[PDB]
Amino acid sequence: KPRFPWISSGSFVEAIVVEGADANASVTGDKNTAPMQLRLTGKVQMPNDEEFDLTGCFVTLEAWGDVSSERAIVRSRSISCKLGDDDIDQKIAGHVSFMGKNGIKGEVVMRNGQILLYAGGAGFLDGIGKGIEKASSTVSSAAKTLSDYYIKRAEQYHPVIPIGAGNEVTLVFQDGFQLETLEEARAKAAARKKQNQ
Amino acid sequence: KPRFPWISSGSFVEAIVVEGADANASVTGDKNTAPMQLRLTGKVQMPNDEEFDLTGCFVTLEAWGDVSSERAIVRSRSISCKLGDDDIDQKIAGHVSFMGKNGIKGEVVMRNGQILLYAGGAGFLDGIGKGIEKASSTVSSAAKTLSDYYIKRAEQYHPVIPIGAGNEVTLVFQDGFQLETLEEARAKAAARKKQNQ
Amino acid sequence: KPRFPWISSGSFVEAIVVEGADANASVTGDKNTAPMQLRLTGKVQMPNDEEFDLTGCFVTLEAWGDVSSERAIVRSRSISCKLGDDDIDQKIAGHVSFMGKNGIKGEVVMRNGQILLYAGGAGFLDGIGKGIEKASSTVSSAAKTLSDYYIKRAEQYHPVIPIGAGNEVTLVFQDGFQLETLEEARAKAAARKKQNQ
Amino acid sequence: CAGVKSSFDCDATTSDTCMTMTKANQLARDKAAKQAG
Amino acid sequence: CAGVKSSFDCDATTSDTCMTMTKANQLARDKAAKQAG
Amino acid sequence: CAGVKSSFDCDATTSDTCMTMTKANQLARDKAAKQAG
Amino acid sequence: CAGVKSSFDCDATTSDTCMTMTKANQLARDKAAKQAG
Amino acid sequence: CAGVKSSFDCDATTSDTCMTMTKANQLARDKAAKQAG
Repeated sequence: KPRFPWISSGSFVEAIVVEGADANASVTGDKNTAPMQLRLTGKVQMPNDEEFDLTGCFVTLEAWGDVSSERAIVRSRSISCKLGDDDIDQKIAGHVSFMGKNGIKGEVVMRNGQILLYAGGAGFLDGIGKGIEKASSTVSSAAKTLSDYYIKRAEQYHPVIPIGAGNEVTLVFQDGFQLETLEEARAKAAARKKQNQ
Repeated sequence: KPRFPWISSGSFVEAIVVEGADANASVTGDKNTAPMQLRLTGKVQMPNDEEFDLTGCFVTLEAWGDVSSERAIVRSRSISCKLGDDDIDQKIAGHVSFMGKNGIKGEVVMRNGQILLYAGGAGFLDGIGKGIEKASSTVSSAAKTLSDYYIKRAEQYHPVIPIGAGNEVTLVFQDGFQLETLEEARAKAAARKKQNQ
Repeated sequence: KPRFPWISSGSFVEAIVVEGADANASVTGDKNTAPMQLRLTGKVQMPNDEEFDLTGCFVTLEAWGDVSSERAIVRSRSISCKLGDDDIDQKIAGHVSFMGKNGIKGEVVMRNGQILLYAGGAGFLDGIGKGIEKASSTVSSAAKTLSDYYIKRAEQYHPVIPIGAGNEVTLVFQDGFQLETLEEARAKAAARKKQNQ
Repeated sequence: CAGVKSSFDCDATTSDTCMTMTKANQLARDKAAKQAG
Repeated sequence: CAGVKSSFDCDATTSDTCMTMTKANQLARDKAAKQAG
Repeated sequence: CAGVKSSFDCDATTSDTCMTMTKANQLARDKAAKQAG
Repeated sequence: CAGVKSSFDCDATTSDTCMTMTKANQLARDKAAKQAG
Repeated sequence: CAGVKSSFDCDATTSDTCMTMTKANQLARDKAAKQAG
């Protein structure tokens, strides 16, 4: 048998967030992702009460945000380990759960307050201005220009969900895979390239 | 006969939700799914009072939401088991029932309240503003701009159905299939690739 | 074994910002980047509590800005070292973290205040002018022209996030790679070009 | 209103006790044991 | 308002204590040790 | 306002002391020495 | 109104007692036994 | 105004003393000499 077993799909391991990020919870955030790698702190827990020790390994991820569920959806990029003189660096498909639910829970922050306040006041000035220009015997232009400018500047901001670097989460290996050292990977490659016809 | 019997269609097994999610009960939610894997806690119950023990196995799923029925529609992705030195990782077609009905029952949550309240107040200010600009001898612009901005920001949110990680459900194998260990799968593959003409 | 080990993905090293910049936190800033190279001040910390000493090495980067998260997103360009008579100059994929979160935290600065104030006053003059032109028996043109000019001049400015040259950050090697001296690189090249068929 | 029946008859829903994934796994492990007693 | 439930039931969130990456690595190292005691 | 949380929780930022590039290089050199003491 | 008959004549409907799938299976098992007595 | 911070923190700028190109070359020559003393 090889050094490492077959990690079954749905196996989960407790971990600690080492690098956080602001998730960019915008409609276009799924393509604009940020790295939020973490570190494995417990034994991989697998089906039928069987567990493997992959502790101290680093797992690199990328995350975006969601404002409806108010959570950071995180996609696992890779896992790396340095065990003995054995180097592991493998791309894995998985995700992150926080308190038993998909994604990590955080608040939604918007830094648009000042510009939004300015736009509001600019057109409040506009409405008073119109109700002063309304005066017939039997400020509006500047307010409108400033309102347009400030609304344009405020729509640049998008909400973000900040995730710290001290939270405990769970990494889930959604698809089953085989752990492999870089040496094992090269052995598989060179043999494949040999084409023993 | 092989190690495992033929699991007949419609066979169901009691299970416990291990990982939950917010289901994204939007009109586009059927394509934006979330992982909500669970764990088998009882004997597969099959037709004619026959039962098989597949306990501790992990079942990975993906779920979306429905606001009319107010339920999380869950699609089974895979099942994995670690029995003896035998590894099982198989894609299965099935679904999840809660209290005898298709899908899991939960509430519908919307985090749009504050932005919707702001839009409302912005145009209430607009209507008073129009009924002040109405004054002839025998705030409206700012309110309109803020209303447009806040309505645009509020339409970003979509409702979600949160499912916890401590509920008992039932997994239904809608299509009959054969359980297979990874070893059995490789034996079937290599033999097929051999092409014994 | 070669001189240098395999730096696993997700490995991070403490560093000091040597050259800062203003990040150009505009919607088009991702293509208009600025150099913000730094210097490594600690041991590369790698998976499973293993560490390598690459101190005094220079890391050249390029950075843009983000106003939603209010941070400078920095992309690693290259790493260079002068160890013994050995020269290292390698392109690396990585990023920078500040206090455990992706990117470097700074304020957002806008030098548009004076021109924005001028536009405002120009059209305030316009509104009074309209409410003076409103006078029937039973300045507006100049203000409008100046408002147009000053709004056009003010939209030229975009916000920036200034990063100083005395802050401590962390460099993360997102993708695993092999350190190589220029001599080793040439040895690999000449051998490849030889094409030992 | 809606003009049809407004509510269901089950009057039953799931819960959310912030249970961790490991806690849920342990709870499921203990459930099955009692059932297979 | 929104017309549906406004809040979640978990009432739980993460934190942000300005923890450095090295501090987080050390904290994770110490956690695992106690767990594998 | 914005209708969501207005501020972060870290309350931490970098600085700008007009430090020259050579001064920054020297500061980094001295930092590493103390750390590797 | 609608202008045709408004109601059916059966006046019969199903029920929903939050019965679990296992409970329903057991109920069906017991029904058939009595019928085949 | 602008609605964000209006000023930088360095508060430092270059100068313009109408220095001729030859004067600048001589100044640079003299600087380096003192530094390499």
